[PDB]
Amino acid sequence: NLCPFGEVFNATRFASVYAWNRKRISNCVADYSVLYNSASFSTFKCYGVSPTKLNDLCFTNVYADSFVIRGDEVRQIAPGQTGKIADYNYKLPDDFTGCVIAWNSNNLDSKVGGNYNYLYRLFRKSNLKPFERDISTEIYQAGSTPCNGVEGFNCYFPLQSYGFQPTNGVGYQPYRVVVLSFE
Amino acid sequence: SYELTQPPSVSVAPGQTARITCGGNTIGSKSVHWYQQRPGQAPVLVVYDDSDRPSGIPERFSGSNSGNTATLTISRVEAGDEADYYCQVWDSSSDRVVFGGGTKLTVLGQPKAAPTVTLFPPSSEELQANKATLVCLISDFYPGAVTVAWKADSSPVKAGVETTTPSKQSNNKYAASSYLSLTPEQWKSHRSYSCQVTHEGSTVEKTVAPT
Amino acid sequence: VMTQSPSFLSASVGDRVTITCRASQGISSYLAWYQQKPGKAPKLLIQAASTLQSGVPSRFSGSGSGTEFTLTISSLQPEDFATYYCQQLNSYRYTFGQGTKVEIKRTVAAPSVFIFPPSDEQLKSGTASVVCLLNNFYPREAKVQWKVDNALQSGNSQESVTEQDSKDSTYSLSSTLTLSKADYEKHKVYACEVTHQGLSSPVTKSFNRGEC
Amino acid sequence: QVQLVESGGGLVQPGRSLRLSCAASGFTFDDYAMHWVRQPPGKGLEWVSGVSWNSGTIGYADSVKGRFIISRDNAKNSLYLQMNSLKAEDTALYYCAREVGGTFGVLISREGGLDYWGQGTLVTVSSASTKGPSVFPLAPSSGTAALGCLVKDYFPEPVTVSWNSGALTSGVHTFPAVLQSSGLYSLSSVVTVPSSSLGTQTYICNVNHKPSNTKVDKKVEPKS
Amino acid sequence: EVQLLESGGDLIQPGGSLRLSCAASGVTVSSNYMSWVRQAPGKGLEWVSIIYPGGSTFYADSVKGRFTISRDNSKNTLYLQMHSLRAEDTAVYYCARDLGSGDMDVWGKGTTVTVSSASTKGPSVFPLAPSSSGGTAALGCLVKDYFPEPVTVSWNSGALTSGVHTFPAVLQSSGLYSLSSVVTVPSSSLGTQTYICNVNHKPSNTKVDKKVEPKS
Ligand SMILES: *[C@@H]1O[C@H](CO)[C@@H](O)[C@H](O)[C@H]1NC(C)=O
Ligand code: NA
Repeated sequence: NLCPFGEVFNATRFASVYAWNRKRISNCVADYSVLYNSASFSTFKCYGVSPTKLNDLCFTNVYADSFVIRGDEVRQIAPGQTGKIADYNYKLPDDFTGCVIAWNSNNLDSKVGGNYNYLYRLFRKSNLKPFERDISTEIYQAGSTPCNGVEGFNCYFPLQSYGFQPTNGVGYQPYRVVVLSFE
Repeated sequence: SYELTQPPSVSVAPGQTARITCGGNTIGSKSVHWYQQRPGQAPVLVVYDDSDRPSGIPERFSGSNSGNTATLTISRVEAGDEADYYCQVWDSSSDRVVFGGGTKLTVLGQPKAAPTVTLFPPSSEELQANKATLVCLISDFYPGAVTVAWKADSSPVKAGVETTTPSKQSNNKYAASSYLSLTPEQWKSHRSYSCQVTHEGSTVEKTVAPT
Repeated sequence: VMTQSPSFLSASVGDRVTITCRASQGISSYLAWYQQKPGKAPKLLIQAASTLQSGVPSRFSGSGSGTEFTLTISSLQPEDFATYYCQQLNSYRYTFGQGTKVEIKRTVAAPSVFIFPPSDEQLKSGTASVVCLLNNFYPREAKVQWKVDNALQSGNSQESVTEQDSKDSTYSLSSTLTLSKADYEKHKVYACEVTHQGLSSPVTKSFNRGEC
Repeated sequence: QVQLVESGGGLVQPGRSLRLSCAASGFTFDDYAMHWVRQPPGKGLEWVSGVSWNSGTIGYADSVKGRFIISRDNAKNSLYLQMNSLKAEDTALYYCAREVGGTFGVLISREGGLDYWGQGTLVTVSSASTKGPSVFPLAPSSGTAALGCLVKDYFPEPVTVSWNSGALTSGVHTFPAVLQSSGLYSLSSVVTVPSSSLGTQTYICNVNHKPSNTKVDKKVEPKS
Repeated sequence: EVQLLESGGDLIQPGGSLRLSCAASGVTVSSNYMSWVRQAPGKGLEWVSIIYPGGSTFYADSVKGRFTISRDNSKNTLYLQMHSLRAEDTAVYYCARDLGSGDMDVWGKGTTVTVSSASTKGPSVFPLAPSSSGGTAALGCLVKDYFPEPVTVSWNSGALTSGVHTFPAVLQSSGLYSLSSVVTVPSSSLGTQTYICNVNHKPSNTKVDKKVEPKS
């Protein structure tokens, strides 16, 4: 049959970037023509493969990673990039073989009062490995003395909310990202 | 903040049909789901999407949804149907799953059962630790209302008494337990201690003695 | 580019001050306010445009969202007179504002003008420096015009101003007319004309070369 | 074949944190939405939060918004609920349930409802101190004879009582716990056994108090 | 307590190189967002560089390719490597702890960096003799032709502080600084009390005491 690409892209809601979701896609015929012939995508870069020339290629597994970040932070979803998203949330390998798809979702993920469903990781001791996922909520110890799970000075919660408002600029508006991986 | 309102209590005789309403603003525009919860158990879905039943649910349970009032209709009420019932919808405006206040369904016409009292003296291990506790256990009675009174020899005792509130058993009957904390010198001074259990005017009394 | 206004601001002790910080586009609520006194490090006041940092007195109030943000001091205090900066948060640039200097507002005071001829020790070196002093005045706007034989001199004089005095909130100015020995000896009358708000007319201090 | 194991609950001081976990087994986890619903003792059901098949956070209760953070890991068939700045009104039995239907389902379905439900893990928000219970044998005094165990002075809830490592279930009745004026709970469980069976089969009650790491197996036998 | 102590500021020729330190106490450098922020003489604040707790570094466009930020975990010290220095890099350099969002709550006292090709020279101290002053007298000292900043001026070895106005230095067209320090004294103490200004220029090891007397 056909691959469930419509479930991931046209999903009702997307995950936070720190808790980025992964759906394994296999045992199906992928019709990539639905994707690269769509004028609704704002960002569409492929690394190591040509977009139009994928219907004649086969792969053992295809992974779809979805989340939501700021518009300014979309540039970090690329090999060899640095920043809070690439370092502490979603890291792509330097030898990444896949495509990155993103589109503006201010009409869906932004709330007037302030959304609470989309978060990002702010503090972490070290950069993530490629395709690593860290959903831990341990109190980040920034000072010399320990925190024993209590907030305060030099004891900050490692996650921070975006608070997408519709009046924000396009750089601060939410963008739904879907990363396709091949092997 | 969408809010659901269910009647707090509903009483139905055995063999009749029960109606449990679930009010809300344009609730007919939303899919309504009903859940049963027995005492001490986890909730179980019985009705979903206004009027659908999962596998294993008897055809006696039915649901309707129209306008501003969804209704759970259960026909041929058995004594086992006595439990709690919550309705739930999806509030797309506030992005929040909302439950109702709950409706305690009580089946009338259940025979009045006498309480079974069991009284244990202080164990020899507890007495060696300079403590003494009398355990009075009340089970298999109906309705769930009982007055407990302790007695030293023939005089009452009010200090050091702790008593549970009646809790419904699995057989729709009720149970409770009272505790009398004493010192090892008070337990051995009096000739006996009694646990009096009053229920519907009737009083069942059990007595224990030292050694 | 962070456009902050005004550059300078005069207020009194106990007033309500409003400082404006405008961004070229919407930055939501990502803005911080700093307070820096002369010779000291900046001090964080409010983060996230409306969260007073712990310890800062309740006078400092931060508000604003979108493209216009304001720092409001409910009751100004003697220790509040400093320079205030706004910074864009959660940006790759970490852009700062130009700064708003809050100064004290007192009664107008005219400067005590003094003029100093170049010493005999300096004339032995081949250079003559004439010094004009404007002592303890307010406000800071003052004009010092050098006159040599009634000829207005421009292009050979520099001046410097002190900060507001910690006691009387006055400024002082020093102007130096730098000539050489021969150019200094070709003329006779050396004067600096001072115009200030506290003066009913431009006052002039003068001396004649060679005369005591 | 479809169960939802929950852990992480226990006693927590007011203001601290606590992370709950819900393990799924016997069904494709990355296909259904998962929810947390809590229930204070004697009170009704209150929906806490949920998360879709693609780990999308889907709202919060107004009293928990900003303090609770829910997430899921489809690789481990598990669901998590981080709870910060806990208050006494958070003391409740937290359930974990799956939802059939659409919106947050893997496809465009309707609304199947909360299908299977876990047994729940109890979270107690109090500044009091944990205390292990004291177990005493309730010796039978001489048809049928009644014997049991007294689980005296413990905190917090709950305690589990079995008999003969669960091999004895018939005639057993475990009573609810009191809440003594000292602030400690006391519980008792009774078994009914025939009078002519005391010398044959031994009876041992198995009391387990996880919040204090207390597991006691007491040998009940006739006295004197 | 919590403090950041930076050092290494010095006078350097354009094109040269310099390394600034920032020892920390009460805050772990490796676990925080650490930034360098400079402030040119009389100008506003300018963010220079930042190093994330994970190791990532970011620089401003004015210093990109010339500045390098780094840290030593064992010494709990932040560094700022500077090469190919320019005149516009002259500023007071602070190290600050960023709370992640951009806000810096902990600051140092700052170290001063001056980039200029000019050579070091001690100042000449000329007297500003008092004449007729009105109701009170006014004399001073002219500290002229020195480089670089700064110079310290005291009167009567510190015994005279009331009425002292030491003015900021001006950069003359010759590239040498020059300031003046004046003080107002009563006209009756002119012929009784001795007034001597004490100028110190550490870059040239110059210490000059100039006796200012009324001109006859
Ligand atoms: C998403 O749905 C729209 C219609 O609602 C359709 O036109 C589009 O092709 C879909 N995209 C994907 C990736 O399924
Ligand atoms: Na922050």
